[PDB]
Amino acid sequence: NSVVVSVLNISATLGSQAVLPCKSYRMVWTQDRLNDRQRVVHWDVYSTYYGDNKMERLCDMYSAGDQRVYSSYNQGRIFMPQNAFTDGNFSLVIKDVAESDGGIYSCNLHHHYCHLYETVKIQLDVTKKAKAAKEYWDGEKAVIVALEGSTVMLPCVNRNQIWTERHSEEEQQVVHWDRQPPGVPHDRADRLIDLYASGERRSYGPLFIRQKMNITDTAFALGDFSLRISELESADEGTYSCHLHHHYCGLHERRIYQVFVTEPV
Amino acid sequence: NSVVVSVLNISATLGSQAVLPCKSYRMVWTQDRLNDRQRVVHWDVYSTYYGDNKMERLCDMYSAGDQRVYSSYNQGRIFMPQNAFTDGNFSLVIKDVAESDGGIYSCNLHHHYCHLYETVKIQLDVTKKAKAAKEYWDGEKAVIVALEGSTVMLPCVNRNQIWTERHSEEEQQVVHWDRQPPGVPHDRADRLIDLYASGERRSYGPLFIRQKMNITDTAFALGDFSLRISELESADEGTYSCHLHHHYCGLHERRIYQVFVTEPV
Amino acid sequence: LKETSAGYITMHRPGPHAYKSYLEEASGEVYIKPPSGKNVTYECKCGDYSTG
Repeated sequence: NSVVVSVLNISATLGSQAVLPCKSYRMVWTQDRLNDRQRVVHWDVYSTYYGDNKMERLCDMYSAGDQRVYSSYNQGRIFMPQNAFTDGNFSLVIKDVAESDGGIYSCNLHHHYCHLYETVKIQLDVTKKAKAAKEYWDGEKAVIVALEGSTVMLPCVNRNQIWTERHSEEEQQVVHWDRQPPGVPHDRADRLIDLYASGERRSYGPLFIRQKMNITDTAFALGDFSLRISELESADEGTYSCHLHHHYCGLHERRIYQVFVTEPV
Repeated sequence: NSVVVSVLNISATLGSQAVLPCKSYRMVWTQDRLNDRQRVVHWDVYSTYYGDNKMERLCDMYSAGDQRVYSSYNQGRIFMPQNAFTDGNFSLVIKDVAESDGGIYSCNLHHHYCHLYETVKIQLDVTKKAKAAKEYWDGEKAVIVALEGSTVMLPCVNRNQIWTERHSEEEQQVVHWDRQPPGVPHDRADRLIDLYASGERRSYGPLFIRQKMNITDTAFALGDFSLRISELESADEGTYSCHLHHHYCGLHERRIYQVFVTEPV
Repeated sequence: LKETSAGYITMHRPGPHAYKSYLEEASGEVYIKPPSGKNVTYECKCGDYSTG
């Protein structure tokens, strides 16, 4: 079931042209014949202890890939359970912690195809005395304190269906432009036009209105599903709905526009 | 599609008996339980150089058989490519040609089951000087001139579907006696009787007319498909057609008789 | 998934084709009966490579 992104009242004028801007560059479909089928996660530390005070990437996991350590030392020190890729527990383990190792950690997720990314922030500290070695939660971040050289764990788990493995067949991202007939309540529209990720478009109703219902030929690619209705008629009067669903990314959204034909004034 | 062998006007007299002689001893069906399934080709030279001036058979190929040379010398001299049996290029090769070898050659094909045979004639000559060694075509025969002892080739190819291998299941030779009803144009007849090579006969219409429509019980064997119509009636008036087809031999023929009932005079 | 990003297969126009039903030879003289409503070409070599 989709979720109403927004509801807008459209004062469409008879004879003139009206535009429904339903679109999202996030919904953009990959143009190359090889649509991205991989996702990446990584860990990066920003330790101000370094005079360079830059952010350095400890390691990164690639979907269906092989674990690869950026440097020559984090191997053994950094443990990223391979099976956890299915579990989603993208946690990090340090064997020994030095005074130069404490700082700011960040676990980041990136996905090119879905164009969805996330970041979570954590703090690590090291002390010579275990008396002050105690974790605490700051709401916006977590602070870890542990003895020098002691094994420590940093949790990064999202528990999301998209980020866990699901080799589902890539259902075409359905897009539906459906207009409620005149004097009809919402959710009772008949599909004016249907758009598939493959680029095929299914037209409904008269062909002349579809031609005047200008839609960019690259809408399935660019995602510009905005509906441009020209030579407005009383028949076109009624609410419009722009539904989008992406099974692979799992997105489901709908935009409702109260399109009423108004005579020129 | 059959071919009209001949068209004859039959002045059948009412009450009397009329005979349609549609038949062919070539169409005769083999009586023995083992119908011949083999065909033969051979080469034979008639060299007048011999004082005996007889025709002697160089060699012969039997379908599904083994190459066999009549004499003890032509082996090696005579080459009949086995694969050519499928190609149909029943050509002959001589390694060395002597003054006593030149003469008249003949390539002959015989088939017992289909009872079809063919012969093609060629001339061979040998000279001591290659200057006069040149083939020529006389329309009714071909003359070959070559140096003594030189390898020579004589072509015998028919390029016929019957003479090339086709292990088709032996479809019964269909015979159809079909009479055009009174006042009906040709090619609109209804089968009066059907005859199969196996000897089974399918009767159509009244049984009394079939009994009076005397046909020799051995017609499928002897091939005497001639139709003897007795006690002629006005209903029998109309054109008669005798169709024969042999799938194995590929024959297809039809005989049309303009049978009109005429009152006695 | 129907979408593919590997391989490459050629594609070109076809050559000529042959049939018997176009030509009928029940009689001594030649007869050609092309299917109704279809352009057809024919070739013969006796004397010259004559086509119609």
